[PDB]
Amino acid sequence: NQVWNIARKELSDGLRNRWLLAISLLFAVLAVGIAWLGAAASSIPATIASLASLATFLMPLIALLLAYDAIVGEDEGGTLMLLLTYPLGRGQILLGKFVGHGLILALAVLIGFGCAALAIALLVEGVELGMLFWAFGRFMISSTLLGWVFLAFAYVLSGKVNEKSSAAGLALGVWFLFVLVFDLVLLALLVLSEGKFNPELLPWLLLLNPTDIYRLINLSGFEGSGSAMGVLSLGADLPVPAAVLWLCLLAWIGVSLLLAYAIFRRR
Amino acid sequence: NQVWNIARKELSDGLRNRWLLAISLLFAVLAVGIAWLGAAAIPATIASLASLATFLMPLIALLLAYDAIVGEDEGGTLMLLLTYPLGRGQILLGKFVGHGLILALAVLIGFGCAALAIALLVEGVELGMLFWAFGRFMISSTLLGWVFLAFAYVLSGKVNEKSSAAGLALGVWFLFVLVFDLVLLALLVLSEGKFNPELLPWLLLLNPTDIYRLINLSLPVPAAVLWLCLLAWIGVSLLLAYAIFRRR
Amino acid sequence: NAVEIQGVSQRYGSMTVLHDLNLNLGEGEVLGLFGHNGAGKTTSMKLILGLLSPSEGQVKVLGRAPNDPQVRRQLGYLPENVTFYPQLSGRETLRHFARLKGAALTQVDELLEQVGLAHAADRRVKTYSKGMRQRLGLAQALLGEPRLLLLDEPTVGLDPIATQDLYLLIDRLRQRGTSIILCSHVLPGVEAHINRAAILAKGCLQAVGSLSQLRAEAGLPVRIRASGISERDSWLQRWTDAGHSARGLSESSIEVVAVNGHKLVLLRQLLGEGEPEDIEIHQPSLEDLYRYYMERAG
Amino acid sequence: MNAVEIQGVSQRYGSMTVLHDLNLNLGEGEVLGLFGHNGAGKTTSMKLILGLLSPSEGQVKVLGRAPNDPQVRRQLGYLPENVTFYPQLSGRETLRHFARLKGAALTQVDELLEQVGLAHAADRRVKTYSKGMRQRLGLAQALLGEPRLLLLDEPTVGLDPIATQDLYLLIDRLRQRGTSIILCSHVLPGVEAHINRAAILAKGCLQAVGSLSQLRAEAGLPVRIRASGISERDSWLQRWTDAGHSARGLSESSIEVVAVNGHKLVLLRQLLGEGEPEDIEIHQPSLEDLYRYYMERAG
Amino acid sequence: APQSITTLPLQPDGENRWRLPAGEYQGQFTIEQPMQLRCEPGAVIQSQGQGSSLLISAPDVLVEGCTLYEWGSDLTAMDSAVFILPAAERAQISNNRMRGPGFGVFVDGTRDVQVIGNEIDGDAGVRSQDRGNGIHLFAVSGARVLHNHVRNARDGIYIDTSNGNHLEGNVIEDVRYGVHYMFANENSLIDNVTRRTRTGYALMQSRKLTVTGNRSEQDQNYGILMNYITYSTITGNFVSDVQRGDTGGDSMISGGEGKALFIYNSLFNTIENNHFEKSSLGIHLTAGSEDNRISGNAFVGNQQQVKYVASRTQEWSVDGRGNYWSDYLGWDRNNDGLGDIAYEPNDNVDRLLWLYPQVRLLMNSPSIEVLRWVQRAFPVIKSPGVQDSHPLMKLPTEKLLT
Ligand SMILES: [Mg+2]
Repeated sequence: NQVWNIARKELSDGLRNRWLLAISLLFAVLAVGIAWLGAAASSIPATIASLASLATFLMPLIALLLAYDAIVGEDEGGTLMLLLTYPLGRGQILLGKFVGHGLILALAVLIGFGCAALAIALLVEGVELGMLFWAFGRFMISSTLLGWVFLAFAYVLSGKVNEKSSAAGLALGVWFLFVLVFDLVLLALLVLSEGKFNPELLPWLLLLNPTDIYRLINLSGFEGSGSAMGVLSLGADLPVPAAVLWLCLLAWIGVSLLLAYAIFRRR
Repeated sequence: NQVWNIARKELSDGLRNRWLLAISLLFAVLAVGIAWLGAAAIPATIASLASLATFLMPLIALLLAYDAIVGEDEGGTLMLLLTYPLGRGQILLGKFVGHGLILALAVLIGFGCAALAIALLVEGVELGMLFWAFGRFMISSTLLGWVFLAFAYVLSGKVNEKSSAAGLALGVWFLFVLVFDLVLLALLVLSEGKFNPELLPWLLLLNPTDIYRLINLSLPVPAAVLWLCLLAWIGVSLLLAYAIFRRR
Repeated sequence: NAVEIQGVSQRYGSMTVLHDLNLNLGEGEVLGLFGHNGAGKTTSMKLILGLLSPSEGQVKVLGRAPNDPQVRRQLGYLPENVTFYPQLSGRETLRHFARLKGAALTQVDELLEQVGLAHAADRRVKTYSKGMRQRLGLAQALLGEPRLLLLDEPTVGLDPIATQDLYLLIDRLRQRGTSIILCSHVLPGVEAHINRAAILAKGCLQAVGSLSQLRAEAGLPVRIRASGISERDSWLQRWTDAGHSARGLSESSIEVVAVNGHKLVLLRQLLGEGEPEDIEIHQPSLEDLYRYYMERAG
Repeated sequence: MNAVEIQGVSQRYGSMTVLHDLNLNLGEGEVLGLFGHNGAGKTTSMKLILGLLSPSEGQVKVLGRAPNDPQVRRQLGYLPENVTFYPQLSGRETLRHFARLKGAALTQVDELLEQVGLAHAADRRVKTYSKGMRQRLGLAQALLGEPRLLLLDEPTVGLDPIATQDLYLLIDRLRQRGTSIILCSHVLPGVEAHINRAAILAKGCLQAVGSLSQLRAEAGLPVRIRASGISERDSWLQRWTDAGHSARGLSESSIEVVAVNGHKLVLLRQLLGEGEPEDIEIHQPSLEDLYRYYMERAG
Repeated sequence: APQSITTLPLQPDGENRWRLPAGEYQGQFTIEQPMQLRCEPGAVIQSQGQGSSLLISAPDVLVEGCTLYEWGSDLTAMDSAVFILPAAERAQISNNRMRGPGFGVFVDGTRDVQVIGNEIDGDAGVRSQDRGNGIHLFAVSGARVLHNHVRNARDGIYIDTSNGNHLEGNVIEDVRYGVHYMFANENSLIDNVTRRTRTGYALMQSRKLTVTGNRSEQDQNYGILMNYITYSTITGNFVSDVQRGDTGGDSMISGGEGKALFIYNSLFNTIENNHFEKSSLGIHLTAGSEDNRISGNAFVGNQQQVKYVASRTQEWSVDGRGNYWSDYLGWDRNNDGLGDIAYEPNDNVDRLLWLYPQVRLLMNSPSIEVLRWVQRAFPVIKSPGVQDSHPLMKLPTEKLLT
């Protein structure tokens, strides 16, 4: 298939990016360090909310470092106009780049949360291996989905621009807006209104931010204290169950990938 | 003098940089937004403004001048400019004048609207103390920016490609702002038997971000030693940049 | 009959940037498109590749549709400037393009030696020169026996030993039966290797045909210059007897502007009486023919 | 008054000598072409004429002075290859910047913007310029002041053949005034009508220097006589084989003769005496074929 | 040393009730008989500067309306103004003016003594080390000291081992200590005002006592100092603007930066509804004093709210209702009085400053501003502190500012 033949390139091109392997080893040496501090203090709801905050800062960062120059990095490099004269479509050199960069994020977090689990089962004596495999299995198949959102965000902001220097400004703008501005805009809207703006609409604004849907999935069972949540204490007021929160994370992929394909179809 | 004829280029080229004007606007809003929450909610707000200009004035200086030498070598104009009646000293010092007056203006839009938000929202601020504490603030924020300007000329002349210049410009910003003081705290809270804490006021002089805060927080040395140590960080690193630029 | 463009008048933005070009290309010829870098030449280049839709007209590449996958395995496109993938190697870039076009993987090791790039194989493309990337750009164009090359300036940034060897590689493929289109701007030198030129200007295809036809359909003076002649005083007049102006520009740079209507009587005068030193029948080159047809259009 | 007197230089980097015993003498109004590979044979000899390097075992005398004087570089244009100027600056402000550095008057900026054909795209950014549009800007700074030496390193890359012929028409207007220039090019067909004397040089040494009439006379290269239907191809193929010239047996009605141009005075007498000359083309061995010979003469 | 009968008292009523007319007197005086003597307002009983001026040795003596001047200063021989013997049970000392360099009211061994409404101006020139006590109480059970005005004495109202007694509504200005407590088990004090004092309330080793409604305006370096108090009740105290300074002698306390409340080894006590305002430290909690009911206070305007140099967690909310904090940047979605997120008053970098004072040079650094945000993002590095779930949104002490 042609979707795999161009996925095999990006799997062998993203792994030679030295800027990726710096901040993917930084994801590995911090997830061991958080899980070691979570082992010496024993607690359990504090080492889950800190790992989910660690992957909030880094799994959008590895996704936007990969794919900000996926379309516009090939357009000004000349090899995009060449690729359309090969037996391909615009839907195959985008979904193929999504499969190729998606297996890197599926491997950058299997390295990261894989050694984080081995720094718990070999550190915390008498831990429940069934509870460890289930909690860190929920971390693996949902930090990819957060990574695949910002991967699909980067194809939107690469097809729209026509210069790679302006794509790096938008990819830094999307990383700043969704991670640590929307968490601060929602905080400043709650502080300055003292919680009396809207008592029913404000928990639904967490679904307009995929880093907040990511944090609400992993903090489902291990709630614990309220200050470990912070802004995410609004998530107890959400009447939706846990299964739709998986589906709103997949809908953030599929809407922002069909938008990524409709932009690229009129490139 | 041809040190000014190449300085008028860098004013006209630096003020049209889209990356600089985004950060310099973000520097001027946050200097108002700290002054908004420090007057309605003056040494308490000039210390929080010092922590702001320690974050962004190294970042503004490294965004201007990381591609000053190696960005011209990749563009080919550096090889063209040496065949003109121009020494290698006048290109570097003329870029330092041209990039220097940009962030000497970026603190006048940065703190010119921050001191306006203090002098018009306290109503009795006693502005004779304001124009000497902010006059010492705008001068010392330019000299901090001129260090990281001269730091950017050192790493630009050493590298051969524009991609590895930004990899070093990010590394100097991490090391001199928030890695040197984190290893100062780790030398305190983890070592106490072989770390004299009286020695630590002299190691604050090895960091131009640290000397920047010490002349906005007024200590075994006087004030005048710290002004002559901040200017020594400019004059050594510019002489180091001139020694690197003569070996291309 | 490889490329049969008929009646195409491409409109975009209601501007009509191409108009009514009837460009039939034979099955062994080497055509040359010689417009500017504006919307006349590069629009007709995108029509043959199939990545543009011909409004009001039909483009038939190899007897079929231009965007079919069965004919797009038989094309080869060398673009203008392709800094390909700086972190990939030389073999892995060409094996990537071999998997996409359906070519056999045994062609990659015998194309990195056919093009002079076996010393730089398994080395990264960031360590390549501009000429070495044009060598790599040619290597994916000859991938899997293409029946239609389409080279858009293949000899820029390239040494003249490799440039002369590239046109011999072009002349090997012309005898094999593969039509080549040379969209170029390095017009001195390309006139020895093309079969038919196609000068298009302001959208309208002005002139097409071989080099013998473009000199026949356009009266141009042959420019004989004899630098370093033995005798010069009688050579100002003995050629001017049939209306050929003995115009000079230096101490001895007499560029006699002839009329191309009296070629019998000047050579029987020269070889019947008097010994020559260096006769120079200088045909009207591709710069002078292009400067006539572009001037005729405006 | 020779402009460039490269007098026995020997430039080395470490132990390797990248340029050995180069001995050039460019005249006062000659246009010389430094032809060769992109390695250290040609691109270091271009830098010794500039003030960029120093002769490790010789001396260069550009315009009768040392190459690093400020009086030399005020009358020395240099267009480099693959140049990309400051993209946020405008086209007029880039020339107004370069006129202030060379000491040229600011009234020469608008003359040279009209002269290279950049009047319409002036006051627009360099980022919205083409490749050939930047070559017009890079040529325009080389003509600043009154230059007496130009080093046009690849001037016609990405330029249209009207603008390419506009550039060489500006060269013959310039070299009549007395500005002796230097080409460092690779498009060898086309430059040969304007190169006064070629300077084909190998990896290390200097292979050949002199005019095109001296290179064709010294290097014995065969003339490329092409015809189309004089009398008949098959009746004319036998004649050059007894006279010692190669007659290629092409397909139909075409006579390609590779003659050795030592006998071509009398070889054309029998060709004229039996038929009409109505379509002939005698081509001298070009600079593309001469450079291929001198690379095989050493290497 | 004469007696009270050696004066000229005119009897108004015949139930051992006397009335001294206006006019000065001289020397010490001694009451040996139960005489309920009153005085005219011009009765300036001025001693010569030695001895206890009005010694009382008889039970049930209602001293009223006197004006005492210039008694002794021998603190070792305890030259008081009003000396009250242990046999002088149920003495009433009502509405008196005192000016002299020794003890104002020295009582010892007494029961049900009443020291009401007096004005005791201590000294002006002595260095607050030999001025003598204002109202000294030495092991009295039943006493009622109410609404006096002690100024410029040494350590204010000193109380030593006195069990059951009330201190209601008395104003204490410019003294060393405001109210001193030494082993006074099961005591009580209501609505007292202490102004400009080098320690507002000394609570040393006294259990089971009630400290309610008291005010401390602009005192120095210690607002309410509690040492080893158990089963107490701290309800409604208003501690305002404890500025820095020094006591000048540094005998039993040290110099401080200004602490509105300093809890030293107090195990069980209810600290509710208080108001700690505009000091440098709102509350200092030592490591030995843990697990006591601290809920409902108002920590407004303090430069640092809690100082807690420990790593043990300390919940500060009984029955789900917490304290009002001025820097609490929280919201209230479900419209109750409580906030929705918990409030940690201390970071990890706020306790490195207490452990190591050289971090004060690094306190303006961006790395410290990074480390304040890393704790808010990564709660594994947050040391277990002095948080309270459900803090208050509004001021609970809306009445204490009047
Ligand atoms: Mg609530």
